Amino acid sequence: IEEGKLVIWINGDKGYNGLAEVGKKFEKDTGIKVTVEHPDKLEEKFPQVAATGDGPDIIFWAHDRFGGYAQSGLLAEITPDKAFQDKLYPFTWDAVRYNGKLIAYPIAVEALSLIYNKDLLPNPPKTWEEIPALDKELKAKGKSALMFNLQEPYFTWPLIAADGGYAFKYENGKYDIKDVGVDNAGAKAGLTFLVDLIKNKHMNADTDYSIAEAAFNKGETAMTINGPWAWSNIDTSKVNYGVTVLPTFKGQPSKPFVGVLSAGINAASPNKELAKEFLENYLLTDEGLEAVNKDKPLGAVALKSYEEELAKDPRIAATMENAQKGEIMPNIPQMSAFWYAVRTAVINAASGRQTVDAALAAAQTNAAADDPIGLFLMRPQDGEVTVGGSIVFSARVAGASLLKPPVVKWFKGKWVDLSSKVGQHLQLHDSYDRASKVYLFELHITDAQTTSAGGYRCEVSTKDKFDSCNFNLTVHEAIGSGD
Ligand SMILES: OC[C@H]1O[C@H](O[C@H]2[C@H](O)[C@@H](O)[C@@H](O[C@H]3[C@H](O)[C@@H](O)[C@@H](O)O[C@@H]3CO)O[C@@H]2CO)[C@H](O)[C@@H](O)[C@@H]1O
Repeated sequence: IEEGKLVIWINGDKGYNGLAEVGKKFEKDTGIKVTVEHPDKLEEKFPQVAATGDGPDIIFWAHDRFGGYAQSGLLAEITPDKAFQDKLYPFTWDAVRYNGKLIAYPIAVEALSLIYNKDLLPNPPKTWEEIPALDKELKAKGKSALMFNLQEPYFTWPLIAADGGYAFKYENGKYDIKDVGVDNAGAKAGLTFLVDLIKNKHMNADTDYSIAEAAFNKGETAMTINGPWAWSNIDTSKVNYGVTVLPTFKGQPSKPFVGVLSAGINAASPNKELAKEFLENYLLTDEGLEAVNKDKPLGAVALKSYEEELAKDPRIAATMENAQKGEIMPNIPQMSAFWYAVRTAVINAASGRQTVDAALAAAQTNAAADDPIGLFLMRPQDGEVTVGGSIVFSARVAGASLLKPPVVKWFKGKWVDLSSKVGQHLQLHDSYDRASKVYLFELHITDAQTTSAGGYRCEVSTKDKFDSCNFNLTVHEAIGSGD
C-alpha cells in the first residue's frame, strides 16, 4: 500500500536520520517506502538473516567486512555503466572490488584523527610520548589529557601499527593471508605504551566509545581519537575543537586504518533494481550526500563533485592527512579473524589479564588461523523463537568438485535425522549459486513448540571430507499468554 519498500541497515554511529531524509525524497518521487534501521551487531547478524526475509535490501559498513560477505555469496554484483562509474573516485571502487567483481557502492573515505579542545589545549601534542606529562598537568587542574574507545581495536590500531604492526602483508598485488604482523617488535612497543598509559592511570581500561564521547563533549578531557561521524555531536556541545594529525610514536606517524563506507545489496533481495536506483540516483548525488553529511559527517565522499565542494573543510583535510599516513583496510575474508583476535589482545593486555607478549603472540596465531577442513563458510548459530513462531537456520558451504556436491544432514539430538521429520512443521531447503560457487542449506522450523527446543547438529560431507557443528534452539512462551 506504498508501491513497495526498501530496508536499509547502517551502523548507529552514522547519519541514519539524514539517510532517512533521502529515503523520504525517494518515497515521495517513487511511492517506495524506505526504512533505515541500525541494529546492534548488524555486521555479525547479516549473514544469518540475509536469505530469510528478515534481511535488509541494503547493508552499509566499511569495506573490510564485504570480502567475507562476498565469499559467502551474500552480495549482489554491481555492474555499473561507465557514466555512473566515472562519477566516483577509482580509489573508492577499488575498495569494493573482490576477486574481479564490484560487490558494493562506495560512499565515503574515513580515517581517525586527533580531536582536541582548544580551550584546554591550544597546542596539541605532536608525540604520544608527551601525553603522560600533559595528563599530569591537566590532572592538577581536574581534567585529563586523552580519552578514547579502548574496547574496539580500530581505535588503538594506529598506535600499534606506528612502529611496525600490520594486519596482512601485501606484495605482488595481493594480501598474503598467512603473513600477519601482530606480534612483532613494533606492535609490542605500541601496545606496551598503551598498557603503560593505563597502568599510570593516564587512561582507564574500561573506557568505551560512549564514555570517551561524553567526556570530550562535556569538556572533561582535552583530547579524543575519533572519526568524521563524531564531529556533529561535538558541534552541539560547548566545545571549541580542532581536528589534527595523530601523534607520532617513536618518531613514526600513527597509522590509522582507512575505511571506505560502502553500501552492499543483498543478493537475496527481490528489490535489487530499486536498491540500485536509490543508491545511484538519490544517495550518491550532491543533495543526497549533503543530507547524510549534515547529520553525521561522512569524511571524503566518493562522489567527485561533492568531495570537491567539501575539500576546503580543514577537518576533512586532517582526515585525509591521517589516512595517507595509514593503510587501507584489506577486504579479505580473513579480516574478521584478524579483528576478533586483536580485540581480544588489546582488552586482555589493557586490563592486566595477560601480558602484552602473551596477548600478541596468541593474537598472531589466531589472526592467521584457518578452518582446518574447509567446508563451512557460514555455520548455523543458536536461535530463539516464540511458541507458534518460525525460524530458519542456515549453513553455507564452499563448492569444490563440480560433479559431486556437498551434502548436508540436519539432526535434533544425537540421532534424529530431520529429513525424516519434514512435514507440516519442518522444511528443508537447498540451493546453489554458481556465481559465488556457494551451496546454501536451510532448515525451517514452523509453528515452534516447547518440544522443538534444544540441541541440533548440521553435518556436511563430500566424498573425502566431513565437518559438523552444533547449535541450540530456545523456545519462548508468547507474551500475553501469561497472565
Ligand atoms: O572488535 C570486534 C569487531 O571487529 C570488527 O569490526 C571492525 C570493523 O569491521 C571496521 O570497519 C572498523 O569499524 C569501525 C568503522 O569502520 C567506523 O566507521 C566506525 O563505526 O567505528 C568502527 C569501530 O568501532 O573496526 C572494527 C574493529 O574495531 C567486525 O567486523 C565486528 O563484527 C566486531 O565486533
